[PDB]
Amino acid sequence: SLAKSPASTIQILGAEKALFRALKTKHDTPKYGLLYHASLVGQATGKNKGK
Amino acid sequence: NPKAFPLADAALTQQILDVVQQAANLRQLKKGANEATKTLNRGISEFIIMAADCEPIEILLHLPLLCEDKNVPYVFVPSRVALGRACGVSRPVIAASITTNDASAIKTQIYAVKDKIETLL
Amino acid sequence: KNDNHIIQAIALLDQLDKDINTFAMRVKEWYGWHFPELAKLVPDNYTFAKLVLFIKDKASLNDDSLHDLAALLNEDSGIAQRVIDNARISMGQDISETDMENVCVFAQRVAS
Amino acid sequence: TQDSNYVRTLRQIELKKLEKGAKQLMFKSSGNHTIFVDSREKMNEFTPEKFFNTTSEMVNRSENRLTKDQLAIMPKESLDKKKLKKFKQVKQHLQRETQLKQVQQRMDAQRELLKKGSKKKIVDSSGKISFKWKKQRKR
Amino acid sequence: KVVIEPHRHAGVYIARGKEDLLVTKNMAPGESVYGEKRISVEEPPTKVEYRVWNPFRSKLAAGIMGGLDELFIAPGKKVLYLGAASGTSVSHVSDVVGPEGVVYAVEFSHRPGRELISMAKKRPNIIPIIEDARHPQKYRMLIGMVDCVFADVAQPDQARIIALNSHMFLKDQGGVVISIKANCIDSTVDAETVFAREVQKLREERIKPLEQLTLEPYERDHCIVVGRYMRS
Amino acid sequence: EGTLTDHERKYLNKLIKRNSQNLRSWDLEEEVRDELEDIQQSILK
Amino acid sequence: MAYVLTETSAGYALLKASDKKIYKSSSLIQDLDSSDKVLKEFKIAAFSKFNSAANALEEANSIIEGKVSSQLEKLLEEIKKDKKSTLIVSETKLANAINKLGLNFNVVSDAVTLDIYRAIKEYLPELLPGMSDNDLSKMSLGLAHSIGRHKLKFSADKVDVMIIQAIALLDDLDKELNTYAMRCKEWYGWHFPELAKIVTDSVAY
RNA sequence: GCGAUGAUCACCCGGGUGGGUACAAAUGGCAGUCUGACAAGU
Repeated sequence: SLAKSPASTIQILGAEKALFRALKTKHDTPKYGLLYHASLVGQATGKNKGK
Repeated sequence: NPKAFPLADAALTQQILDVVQQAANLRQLKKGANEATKTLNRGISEFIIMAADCEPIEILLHLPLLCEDKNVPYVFVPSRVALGRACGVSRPVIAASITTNDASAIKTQIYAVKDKIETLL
Repeated sequence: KNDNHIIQAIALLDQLDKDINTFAMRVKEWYGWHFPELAKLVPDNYTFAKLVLFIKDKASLNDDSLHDLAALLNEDSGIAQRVIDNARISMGQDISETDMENVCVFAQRVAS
Repeated sequence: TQDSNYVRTLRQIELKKLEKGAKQLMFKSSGNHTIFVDSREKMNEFTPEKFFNTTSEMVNRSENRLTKDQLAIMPKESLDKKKLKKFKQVKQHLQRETQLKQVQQRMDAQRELLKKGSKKKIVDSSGKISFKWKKQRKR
Repeated sequence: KVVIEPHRHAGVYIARGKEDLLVTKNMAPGESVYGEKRISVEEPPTKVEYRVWNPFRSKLAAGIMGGLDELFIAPGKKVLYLGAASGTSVSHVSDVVGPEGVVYAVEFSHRPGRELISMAKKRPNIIPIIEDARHPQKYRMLIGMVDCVFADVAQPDQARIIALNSHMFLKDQGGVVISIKANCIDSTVDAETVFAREVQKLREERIKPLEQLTLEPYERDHCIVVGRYMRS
Repeated sequence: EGTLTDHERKYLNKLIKRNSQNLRSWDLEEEVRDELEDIQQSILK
Repeated sequence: MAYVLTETSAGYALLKASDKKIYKSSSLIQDLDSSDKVLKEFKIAAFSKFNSAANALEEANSIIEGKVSSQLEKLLEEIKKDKKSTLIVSETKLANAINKLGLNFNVVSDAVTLDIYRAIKEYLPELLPGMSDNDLSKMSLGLAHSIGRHKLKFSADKVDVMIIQAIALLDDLDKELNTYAMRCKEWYGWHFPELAKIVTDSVAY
């Protein structure tokens, strides 16, 4: 099931509550989801975490 | 490349790659495996083109599973470099999707190729 | 004059009664994959854990082993014969040795 | 972009509601039903009631036909009205889905004009307006 | 409350009420195979779980709504299901046959096969056979004689697959139910012409055709042909 | 045994009317089927 | 003499046929319609049972591949004493393999023999005393899945359902370990309340 | 052979509906998984 998901979903997989609130209320959406705790994201800083 | 199936012949690839170019100029083309995966989920995909020389082939092998689930035609073309140039970008493309539009100026050509891909499956 | 020891004990005692059940239920699931029917044979969870500690692999079935598991609890329910006959013909998919190691250790945990 | 996201999310909800609703409903079959008889005589004296061994009213019910031997507190009109609402409710879900689909497509068409490239507006005799992009590779 | 009622074919019901649906009794209560709705109703009273049968997902269910005269799938009968993609339809067929009956599900593709196996564990009466149906001799051990043969295989040479399986495992005067897709066989001609050929090819194989039924609106260019296996 | 009397095929056949009469209520009324049929085509199409 | 090799989920069965050339009779269907006729015509010459599922799976794959197994060989070796006997096989592949063994058997696989197997399989439970139809299904069920696990290349080390349980269990242990630690801190802290501020780690505490 | 160390103080036909507290399960609902070609340097 995960393999059949696009890479965008895997980015924001764990943050549905923030995502769908933002999508319905015309606000900016989250950018980390559950991947925020990966080591590589931790090494990044500032806006580079989103990239 | 046994996994790539059905693989279009040279005559059919030219027809597929011709529609991909026309769709690109009309902004009726979605490029990339991730962006092609979405169109299947939204049910807006006429058919999916994939590149057989993608390495490792598995990165695009989820689309046949989604396509047979949604009953969307799909076909493989031998070269991903050629697919990218047809799409109209500077990078190789391993997958692309033709978006559904019943008011499109190239509707007849898409359906003509779509029928041929169905026969191939 | 201290009575707070009583309050600690009761707060801990019911917590143990919850954890013993919660962990015991998990032990039934994990070994259910390897031998699903046995969870039906021995409903009492504590007996199930001790039995699973013995019958780690349902392939291993000996007459002496039947006696040893027959010693576990009593043969009045007949479960000793059912497990031997049923282990021979069952649908449980064999799990890896490392997986079995977790089940017995986790079953050992419920015992402690 | 946020407008496009908002409409698509609404359309996705409607589609899923449509799929759940259709599974709820039951559609009577409309398909031809041929029977094979070896003798030409068995054709001529063929009768649906005799072959199915059931009353003539009972024959025309394809979903559940019963032979005579098997045959051997809500008002009906209100129950009739409750079916039709369930059918009309699913239809309205489909109509809302198509409208949301059209709104999004026009939104996406405008977003493409915002992006970089060289485009020419082409107008048909009917008056439909579309844009044709030049054949320039994206660098 | 919903009024469950009997249906012509044993093992099948209709859950009449505000919503009416084709329904089968659940063999393994407390779970759904492919996310189908379940309805439980008390009967003297004990609540018995039921599963909904979606005609659009199963072609056999489309046969029921069409009003097939005779189905050889009935409680306490052995059924050979060819083309068992997953438990979407085999589970319902398993429900109809009941605990006494048995279902022999044959599949070739591995990825649907693993899905089929995971269901077969919940249903003791389903025997999943991951093998190519074109060579029935490969799985002759696992199958005894069967009362009926159901085939949903979408192959151009399907009538031959029915021949080999019917000859080895089907009983005399047994059942044959075939689901036919015209587009696979020949898309140049209309579906009626394709169906006429398929009936004739079965006739060459000592199968007497009894009835034919087209599956609209559930499917387009599909029909179910029922025949009896006359060895004599 | 097919030994029905002239009384026999009346009682059983009354049951046929009785049950068939019952199933008509579930079958639903025809004028509704006129509207329900149209809605069915739109949803299916 | 005429012999019939019958393959079953329970084991191998050698049926001795009374008539040497039963497979050229055009009336087989009528002759074998009833169990009594089957039993009279066919008598068990030797029966090799699968002792364990692992053996059965190995035996099953040999038949599917068309290879003669050791158990089948030994079972044929018992009946070798009959000079000039015909052996009937369902598959042409298995018949050919048995021929290469060099055995004193005229191995025959014909479409006519197909009817013989049809009757045998139909009345097999009655043909084979001691095992009921319910049991025959039960061995078939277990054997089928094990074959299915083999063909699907199932490996105990590649099941993801264990991952989903382990992560859920791991979170549960973190919660429970936390409550017990707090209970010890507050229960033991009565005796010596200054420890908790000094040492914060539960395990060190 | 008493007591301030405490007297006294929902519905329907043996059967079924109505209400409350606690826990557990649900592939039951809310519920729908972001965008898509430029960016950084000399």
